[PDB]
Amino acid sequence: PKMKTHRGSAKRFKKTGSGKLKRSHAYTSHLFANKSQKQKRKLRKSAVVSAGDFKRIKQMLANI
Amino acid sequence: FEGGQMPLFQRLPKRGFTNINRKEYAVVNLDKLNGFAEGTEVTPELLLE
Amino acid sequence: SKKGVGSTKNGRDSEAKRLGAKRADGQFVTGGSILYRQRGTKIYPGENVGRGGDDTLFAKIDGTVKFERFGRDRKKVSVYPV
Amino acid sequence: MRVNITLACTECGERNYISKKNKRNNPDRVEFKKYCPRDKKSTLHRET
RNA sequence: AUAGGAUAUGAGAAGGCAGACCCGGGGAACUGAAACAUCUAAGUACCCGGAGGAAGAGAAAGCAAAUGCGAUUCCCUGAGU
RNA sequence: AGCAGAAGAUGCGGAGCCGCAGCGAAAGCGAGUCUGAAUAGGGCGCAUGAGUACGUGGUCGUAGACCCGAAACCAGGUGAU
RNA sequence: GUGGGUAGGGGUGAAAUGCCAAUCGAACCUGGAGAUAGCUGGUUCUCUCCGAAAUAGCUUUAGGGCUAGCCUCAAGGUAAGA
RNA sequence: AUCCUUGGGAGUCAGACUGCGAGUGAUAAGAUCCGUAGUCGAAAGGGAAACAGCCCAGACCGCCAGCUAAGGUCCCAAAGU
RNA sequence: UAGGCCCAGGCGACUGUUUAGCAAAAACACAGGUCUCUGCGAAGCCGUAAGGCGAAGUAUAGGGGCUGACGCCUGCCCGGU
RNA sequence: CUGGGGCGGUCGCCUCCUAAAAGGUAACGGAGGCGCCCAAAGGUUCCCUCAGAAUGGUUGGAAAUCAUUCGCAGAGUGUAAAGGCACAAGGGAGCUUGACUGCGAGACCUACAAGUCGAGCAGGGACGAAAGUCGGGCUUAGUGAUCCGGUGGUUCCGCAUG
Repeated sequence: PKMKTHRGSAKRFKKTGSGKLKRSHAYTSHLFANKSQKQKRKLRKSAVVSAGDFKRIKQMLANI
Repeated sequence: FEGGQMPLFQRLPKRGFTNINRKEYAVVNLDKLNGFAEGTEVTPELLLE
Repeated sequence: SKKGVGSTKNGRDSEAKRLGAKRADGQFVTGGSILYRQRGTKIYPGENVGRGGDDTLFAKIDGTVKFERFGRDRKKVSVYPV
Repeated sequence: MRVNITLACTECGERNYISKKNKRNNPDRVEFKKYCPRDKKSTLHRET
């Protein structure tokens, strides 16, 4: 039996051209009164998965 | 896993979606077409074989 | 034996937010890097240093970093280029 | 009484902001003017 | 007139077992989800009815969107999409 | 996968897969593409060029997953000599 | 005494959580079952090269774990390192 | 002679004691909880009579070789009544 | 081989029953006292139901609860539930 | 969580001290506070400087007000500690809405998730003659992931085609 894609991570992540996955930031659509827009103009970009936790889910989404 | 801390695939949002139809007109690099010396009639049927 | 008596009323503490000289006296420093975090203006900015919203010190045009004195007991950050 | 209410456009009808304001101290349909990117200029922005 | 009662005829069928495979009716829990109740485990085991050497399905109210294919079944891809 | 082949190599099968180029959610565009009013900036990529198939080992995913062990749970039967 | 019924998320009890084949806050058997175990015990031949930590952020979390922290192998960069 | 990146690969996330600086404590505890340094842990040998943490010092292996450190130099017991 | 008695107390009317295999007791039973439901294809029962207990019974009888011979009694609150 | 557990108390955020002259650095250690408030208590132009004390006075009083010296700050700085502030960031006027769209070279902090500072560019402003400042309150608190639904907008997709 194959390795299942852990699908629920793969709905959240974009595999770039090697890669260095993509992600959109946290805090990003729930509540917008308190967060000022200088915080928000940096959250409306995308983001690249940090090197520490990229260790633990390269085992996870290797079937893309 | 994250011990019991709500892990990193849940602290991060979804980004939908995937198409009902996405077509990938792929691929011809241009210097592949120097496989014809001199050559003409560049068709995918003359490129499949 | 034991009786149960409390309590302590004083256990809480903030997150430790950092200060101090982030660069030294003589550093090459790129544009916009934080020299010295402050609560207020413990040290004033001089040549080619701005002042942040947290009243922090950060260098605009690159070069060396010199900590100075106003006179009599008052410091001053200026940035001199190469 | 402090309620955070958006300040929508009049040139286009477009919300675009959040402001803090008081129900007692500012009971009117309050209006500032700001910058609508879909209207590209200074724009009358009433409360909604 | 019927229920029913009597009589003869049926090389009818009730039982079994290859502890398996295949339909259908019922059908759990433990385990996981790091707790658990949605879910999974799992229509799994187990019980019960069917038989056949196989069973089930099947000749279109089918796929599919072109210059179309033409009953079901099985295998590999499709794809852990 | 299948077809010949001592249940074997091997032959033939291109069906399919990975790579040959990315960028965005996506229409799509393309040594660029997104975000962008922006021939501004910046993110990912290019210039800078190695993959792929099999074999060995370190691993890990799914199965009892390294061995031995719970108390309890559930289904179906036997037992008031 | 004989003969005979009441069957286990039930029976039965002049009631104690008693008794139900020497077993009772849920009888025994066979299976799901190799249930699970963050927990304890065990982990079988030799030599060399290096060689840790018992700290932190978090955590239904404190005798578990996940990133860092320190170790080791390999490849680049080069003299950054002190 | 180390360091930086990069990847494979694990263990530990309960430590103790002594000195120096601290809190709690009663300026109590082989007490608890931090910094700093050592050692132990993972370190054998000699001291301290025996002694995981003090003092000295690092065990590749043999020698019936020599010189020293901590501690000693009447007998036990090597070395100065 | 066949009883030791006699005062004075607490509990429980009594003979009985129970923790087989630690506890026979001041526990439980008990007649009596009550409160309540039920008109009989019944009230409650065991049943998925059929059937049957209740019963070849019929409110002077059944089921449920409380309290426990006998004597004197059983005071007050329907706010809550 | 714990000086066994229970009961008590705390769980998160900001400030101080313990903290050993960078920076962190623990305990059921020692103190306070924080889940807001300001349409101006914001931005800018331009002015001005406190508290207390003494001297004398109107009902005037231990003190409201009013005048003259003192008064480097013993005053304020929204709210509470530390730092800082009179050339003001403290008080008063006027004009205002920058309490700004797209960003962001680069840094700080750190497991990550986060969080913080930003010179500079463009779009249009505000105040100001200009110089120029302005991406909220002197700073540090006043806030919380994801999923799920709703609202405004979408020269996006839409299951044969519309």
